[PDB]
Amino acid sequence: SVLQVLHIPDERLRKVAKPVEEVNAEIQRIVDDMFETMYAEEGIGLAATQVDIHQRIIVIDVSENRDERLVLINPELLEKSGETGIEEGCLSIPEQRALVPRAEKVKIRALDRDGKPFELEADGLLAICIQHEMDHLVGKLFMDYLSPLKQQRIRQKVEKLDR
Ligand SMILES: [Co+2]
Ligand SMILES: [S]
Repeated sequence: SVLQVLHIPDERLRKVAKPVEEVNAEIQRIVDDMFETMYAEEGIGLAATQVDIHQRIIVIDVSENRDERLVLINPELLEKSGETGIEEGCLSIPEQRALVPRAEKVKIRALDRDGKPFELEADGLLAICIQHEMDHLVGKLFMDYLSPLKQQRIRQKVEKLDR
């Protein structure tokens, strides 16, 4: 089913997720609900933290046709290099976008939806989305890289939006 996505200012967005202990049927349900939610919001990534589930689970699909499901359970950053940035959005910060510094390339290791370990080297948009989603799992939001004043204007506009 489609889950509720938390919006700033909600302190549960700052919670640090626990590792997943075993990828069982219940973990797979969460994964599937996460995709359903992400797609319904027209998103390209979602972290469990954003739907009040405090486990290290991320779903991503950067494809136009919404048929390239990437699941990152207990993701681990092995290496990163370069610098880049684009104007990022976030499902928990509606209608607000800002350029944020990110690594250009990342190499990560994670478990997939079957619990199988894999490694992934990503650049471009996918690398940026990976970093954005991993930030969520440690209670970090893209606005945290901006000036205290930008953060204020963003805080003020989301709060007025969710009227
Ligand atoms: Co986000
Ligand atoms: S997000």
